Amino acid sequence: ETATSNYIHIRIQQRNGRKTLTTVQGVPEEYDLKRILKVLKKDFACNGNIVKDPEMGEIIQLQGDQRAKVCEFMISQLGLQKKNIKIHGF
Amino acid sequence: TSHCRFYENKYPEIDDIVMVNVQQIAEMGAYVKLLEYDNIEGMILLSELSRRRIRSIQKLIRVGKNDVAVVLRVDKEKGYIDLSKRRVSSEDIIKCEEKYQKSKTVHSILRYCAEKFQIPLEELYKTIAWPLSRKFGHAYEAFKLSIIDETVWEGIEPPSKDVLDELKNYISAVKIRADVEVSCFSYEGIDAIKDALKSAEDMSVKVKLVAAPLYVLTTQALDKQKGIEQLESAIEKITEVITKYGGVCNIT
Amino acid sequence: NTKGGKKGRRGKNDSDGPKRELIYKEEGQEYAQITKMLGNGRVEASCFDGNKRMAHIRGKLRKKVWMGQGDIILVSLRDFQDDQCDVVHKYNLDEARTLKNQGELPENAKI
Amino acid sequence: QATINIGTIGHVAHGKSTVVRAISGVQTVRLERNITIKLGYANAKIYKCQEEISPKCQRPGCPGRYKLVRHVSFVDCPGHDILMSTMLSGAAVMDAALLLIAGNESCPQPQTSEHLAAIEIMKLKHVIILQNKVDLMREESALEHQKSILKFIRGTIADGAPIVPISAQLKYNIDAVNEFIVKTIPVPPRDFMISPRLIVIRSFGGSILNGVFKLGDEIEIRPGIVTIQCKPIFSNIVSLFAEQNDLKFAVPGGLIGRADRLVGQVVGAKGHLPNIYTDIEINYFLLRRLLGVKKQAKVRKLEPNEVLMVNIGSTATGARVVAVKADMARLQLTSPACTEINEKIALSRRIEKHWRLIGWATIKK
RNA sequence: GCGCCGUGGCGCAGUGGAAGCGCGCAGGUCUCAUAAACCUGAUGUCCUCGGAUCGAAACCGAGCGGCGCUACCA
Ligand SMILES: [Mg+2]
Repeated sequence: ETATSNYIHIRIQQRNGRKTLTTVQGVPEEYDLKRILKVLKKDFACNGNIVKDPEMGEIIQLQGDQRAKVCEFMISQLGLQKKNIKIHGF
Repeated sequence: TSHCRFYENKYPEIDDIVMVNVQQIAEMGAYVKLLEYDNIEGMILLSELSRRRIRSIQKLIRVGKNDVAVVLRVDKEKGYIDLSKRRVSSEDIIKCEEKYQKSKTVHSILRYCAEKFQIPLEELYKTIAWPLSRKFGHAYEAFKLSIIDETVWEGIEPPSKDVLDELKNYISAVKIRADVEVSCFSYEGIDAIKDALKSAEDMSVKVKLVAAPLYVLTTQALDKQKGIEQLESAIEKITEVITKYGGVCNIT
Repeated sequence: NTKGGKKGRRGKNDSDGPKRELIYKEEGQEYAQITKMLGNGRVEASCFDGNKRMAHIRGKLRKKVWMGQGDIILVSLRDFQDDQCDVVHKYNLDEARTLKNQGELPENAKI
Repeated sequence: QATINIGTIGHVAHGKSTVVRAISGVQTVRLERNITIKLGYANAKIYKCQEEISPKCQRPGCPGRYKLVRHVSFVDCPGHDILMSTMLSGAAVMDAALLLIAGNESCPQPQTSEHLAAIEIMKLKHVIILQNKVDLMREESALEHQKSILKFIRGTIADGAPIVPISAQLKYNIDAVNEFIVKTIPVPPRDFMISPRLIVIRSFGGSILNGVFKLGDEIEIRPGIVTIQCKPIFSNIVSLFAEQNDLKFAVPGGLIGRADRLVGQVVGAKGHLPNIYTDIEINYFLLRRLLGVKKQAKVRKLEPNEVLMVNIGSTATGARVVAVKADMARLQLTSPACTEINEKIALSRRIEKHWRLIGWATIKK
């Protein structure tokens, strides 16, 4: 048995200019990370960067203010659920 | 006033690994207090503070915080310390940290006694920490040895036995985990297990019930390594004593 | 200061005040929350009525008043067309709150 | 040791477990955020004021230590539309029951019915209906419900199945319930001489039905553990316990004693003659409706190569239909069934994701 | 009940004197402006309560919550 709802944290990270960054915390480690990053890069105008945390956690970077759009994209391309998302900041 | 150096001799040696608590930044670097050797002031000249150019000074070094360091220039006459942070090799760092920790622990030991009775601190230092160091190298090692088997305290006498007793108490029952997984599914299996436990627990510790097949006992340790010898005995009992019952038991 | 100080902002002068009178509804003109701020002067803005619409910036505010996401806005709907509509007046946050309190706009969206 | 096995069937949250708590005191532990999930268990002593629950008459009238009539046991089922498969299972141990309807909710509620007809189907004919939550209703409401009840209890087999309204929350009127259950749920004779046979529904546990076990007998469990085959497990009765008190022997009525593995297994005399079938001959009948859910859609006749839950004894097994005649179908099973006698069974189908009781019959060898 | 996390906010780690890292919010500084880049934070002593010992969040207990073991213990 596996938990259906895990806390995925889409945070506000301050990027160059008045612009921001979609940073994802608490990523499910089941699918290939690099592949997902590549997919994300392809779909938007973003660059994918992964910051590694020991034992559990990987910070996934996507340059820009999308949030909802990103979530929609994730929903469209299988690998991540609908309920797992949380917007953090404002 | 409380003072006196961490090690045996008054003055630091060349290429000695230290840990430095940052006081204030000036021009050369910082007038730091060396926490591996007394509290004598020295400096890290702006060239050997970091391996690479890091621009920021108050994030990689930080005022109030400790830094892994090495002593470069020493002048055995009055008191100067030319110091480095860069010359400390990869790894090595861990060792230095450990040493620092040991030193801190040693320091912690030597103040309670003073508090209890005043009397000159230098004398106290002489009669507790130095002879052992001279014999071996570091006081923490000596302490460890004592803990393992009490013989280093017999060498040089403490001011009173009370202090020694207190130290012993501080050092001291230590809980060691012992898990038993009995392969039983029968109705009268639990009872059998209990019976087995009662023949092994007696004559010397704290048995906790988690499940019918799983039983978790905590064994007491008086001198830290005394708990391993009891565990071994218990294990032996499982293989030798529990044979008349015919209950299959497994150890994790 | 307006946005970013600049050498090239002192040749403008803005006059409206924070303590300005709030504008009410008209005929062929109603209130919208902004769905998503689009490009090239276009903007996707869901009306408080119950129609999706496509909103468009018409002059005036094109450089003077900058806008963001999820804002209460006066939209004069096209009388001849319907799908394309135009933004007339941006409402302040305080202003929006006051409107909400009044109950002039339907209570469905948050500031 | 307890004489008899009384079941407490009924819809969900009508308070079945709560009524068990006003009668015995015992809770089923709970499940603590949900509700009863395993069959709950509890016992009690019934004495009577000639001149009760504890050897004490000085509660009403006066002192003369009430005379002990018997010690009974209950089986708290759950109530949830889906725990159907266990409650079925549980009935196999019952010697009678008590239908807890809720006084403040629409009388024939899905599970209430599902249960009721299960009862009239398996054979549990010694029934007492009970109107529970009357402590939260209008003195009119509880009588009109008594009407709908007195009217349901008509065409059906339920002549004078009395209906004793209670308050399981404030333990009110329970003593007239004890008088009902002291009249109508009589304690069946059981020839001991018979083959020692018993059903299992927990293990960390089960009920005897025919025969009697004694401390230190040699015993086996069927079908037992599997390999794919299924072999019997032998052991010696290390001990016998009812409630918290130990006994040297054990006889029908009551429950006796890892996770609950040998669930749906049975225990008999070592060196005894019982079939461990893989394929079985059921004779059978259907309901005309699917009484249970919260919709009454009419029962489709059995098509072969269909998967159906065969509830036999305490066990709950799944199986596929190889033969479809008038009232004799032949079934192929995943997990073997030890058929101790001739027997009763209960047959279900996955109607809309959740399984549903649809018909019954008799095992045949 | 056991084990770790017990915060100065989240998320990561370390045990006997030294306010531990990454992010976030709150605020500053630098630049005409924002971001990066920088510092300072907030319940003052790192679960609740007190003690042995000057002390400490760390040593010890009674008392709570999340999961790593249990399976409902008549
Ligand atoms: Mg001007």
